[PDB]
Amino acid sequence: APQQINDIVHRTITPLIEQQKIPGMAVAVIYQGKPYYFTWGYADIAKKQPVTQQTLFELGSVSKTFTGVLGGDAIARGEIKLSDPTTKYWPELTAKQWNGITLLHLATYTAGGLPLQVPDEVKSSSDLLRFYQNWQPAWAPGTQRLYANSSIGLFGALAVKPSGLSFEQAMQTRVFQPLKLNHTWINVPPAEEKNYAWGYREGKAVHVSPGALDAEAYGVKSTIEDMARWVQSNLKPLDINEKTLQQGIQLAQSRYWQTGDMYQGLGWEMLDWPVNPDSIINGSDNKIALAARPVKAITPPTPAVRASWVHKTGATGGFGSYVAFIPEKELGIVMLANKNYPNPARVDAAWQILNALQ
Amino acid sequence: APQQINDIVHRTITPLIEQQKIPGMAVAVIYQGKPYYFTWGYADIAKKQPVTQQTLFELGSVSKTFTGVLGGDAIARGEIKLSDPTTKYWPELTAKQWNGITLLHLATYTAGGLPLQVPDEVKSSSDLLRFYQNWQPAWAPGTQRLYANSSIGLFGALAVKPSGLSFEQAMQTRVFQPLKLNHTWINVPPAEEKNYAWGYREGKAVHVSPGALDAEAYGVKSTIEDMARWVQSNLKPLDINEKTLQQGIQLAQSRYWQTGDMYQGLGWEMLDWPVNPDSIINGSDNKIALAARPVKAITPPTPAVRASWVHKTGATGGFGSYVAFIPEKELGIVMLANKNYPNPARVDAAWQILNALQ
Ligand SMILES: *[B]([O])([O])C1=[C]C2=C([C]=[C][C]=[C]2)S1
Ligand SMILES: *[B]([O])([O])C1=[C]C2=C([C]=[C][C]=[C]2)S1
Repeated sequence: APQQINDIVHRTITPLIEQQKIPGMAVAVIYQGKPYYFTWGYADIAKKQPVTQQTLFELGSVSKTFTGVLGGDAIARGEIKLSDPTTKYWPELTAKQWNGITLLHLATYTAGGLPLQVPDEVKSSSDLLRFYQNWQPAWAPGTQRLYANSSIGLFGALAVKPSGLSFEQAMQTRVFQPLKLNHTWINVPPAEEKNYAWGYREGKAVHVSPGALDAEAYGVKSTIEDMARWVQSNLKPLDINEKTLQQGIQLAQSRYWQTGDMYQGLGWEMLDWPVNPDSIINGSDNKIALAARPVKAITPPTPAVRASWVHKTGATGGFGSYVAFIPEKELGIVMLANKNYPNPARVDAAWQILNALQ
Repeated sequence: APQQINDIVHRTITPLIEQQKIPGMAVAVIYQGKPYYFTWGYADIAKKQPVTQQTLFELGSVSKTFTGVLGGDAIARGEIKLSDPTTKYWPELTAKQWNGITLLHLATYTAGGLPLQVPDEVKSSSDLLRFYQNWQPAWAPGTQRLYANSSIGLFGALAVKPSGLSFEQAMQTRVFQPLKLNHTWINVPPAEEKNYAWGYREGKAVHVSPGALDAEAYGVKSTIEDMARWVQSNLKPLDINEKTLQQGIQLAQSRYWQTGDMYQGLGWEMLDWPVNPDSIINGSDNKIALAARPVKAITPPTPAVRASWVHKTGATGGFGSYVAFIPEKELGIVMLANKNYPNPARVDAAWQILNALQ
């Protein structure tokens, strides 16, 4: 790749891998619409297996971007409406507090305080219904944003209801295949187990644990090659053949709510570019990222803005991921590590690199 | 054209012209994407000039659809947001009532009672400011719909402001040229006057008179061939090369408000397909079409629904037009006459014709 790209990346990431003590890392820089890959360390320290272009990484919450786009596609297909009441897709969700909660609230974390996590005890479908039936809101819908798996996860599950397909099958056929993401999985199959990296937390090797709505909120595993494609597709959706997916990617980057200098899309979060580095860096700290924040409705939603810094952090017990891109500059980056390290460290590194290239 | 199309068309239009005493008429049916033309009578009864595929007709309010799409292209360009307050584009608009009135309210007739017509006495730019400064809302914005030229017209004037172009130039440059609408004009040039049909009001030959915001609200003149191209462009916008125009068209067919079983877009009006003929035919009568009706906001707006009956009526002193199409079926029709006759009569004819073709 151009000396330029090589230079910043080495100077930025290599030291970061050292300071954070990251076992393995794959980085893809999309420059002028083209990807360049960088690789470091092991995918498995025990077997001294290295990180390659085919190593599978748990994306954590970056999965939410897939869920948001699957949702956008279902809307363009005419199968769902964001203005539709929740109970319209789950008739048993009868409790009165669910009355004015629509799919939009579920998708953007503005339903009124649904919890970040679905309790570990909730397992059966029964457990899930009872949990939602008993939930008491902390705020009226549409007033506060509270980042949560239990909100977007339910959105994913109801969004695929009309299609009659399971969440995984709707995702593979409607999103993975058309984009040719031939190595992205919710449930990695036998054949891919050997490329599936171990996550590392406290020197021990881990893989994400099953849980309710895990697939809908954080269950995707992928490679830097597919992820790079994922970023190219999101950078230039008009280049996408399938009509509903092209429109879905756009709906996913529309601005529905604003809080501070951030805008909430479906899965994706956006900021006007140029961006204030302190802002995105500090804002990514979990003290802030996980707190409730009042939101201002954007009426009507602003369609996908080219001059945006679009991004999403993800993490699981032993994995730390990050994606960011600026459509207007055909610039984007993907960072996958088999170690969960500080969000501010990822965002800073990404900002150094991208700011350097335009 | 196929005898099927030819037969339905003549069976339906012939008695209509007879019944209504329409001097001349042009009709185009878009079947499976291809257009088919039909013409009858005179463009100029005095000089016995026949109506042809080159005859120019005044579109009347059908012009609001062009204005809506021009607005949408400007949103797609990032030059304006429908969520912005009117005063962000007209600072001199100091009156307090203008506080929470957005571009969306203006584009959809929900500002709070803006009048149907701008008074004839309003001629100067200053005259327009005064008129708007002294206007007193009847209702809160976003609560009632009142069809108005003073509302959508102001929207068109403000939407082109950032661009630095005049309304006619932005329209030619951003909508007409790209779609190859080469015989569509706001001001018909001397070279084209010979094709400009006369309108007929109680036996007298008339052309539309100038008025404040006429260009923006009812100023376009076109031919049956360009209108067919206009219909095809709106039926399949994803076939448009221009990125922002293709987006603009989709934004104009999105659903922002609902009233009865009608949905309001930017210029365009829609109903779910299949549709009750009487649901349209009746709702069309100028008495029912311009009255005060409360609206329900669609939050967030539903993207262009393929299964809809999309249409718009238009009339000037001597002209009556109608446009209707069903994307899902790639079917549409355009009817241009140099006589302003009953709206229900147009809708009835259009329905007979399209219903007969699937
Ligand atoms: B994402 O990586 O921000 C996630 C946050 C949590 C997940 C699962 C369980 C609890 C928090 S995925
Ligand atoms: B459209 O054809 O419905 C129109 C309605 C009016 C126009 C001009 C002046 C007053 C009403 S165009």
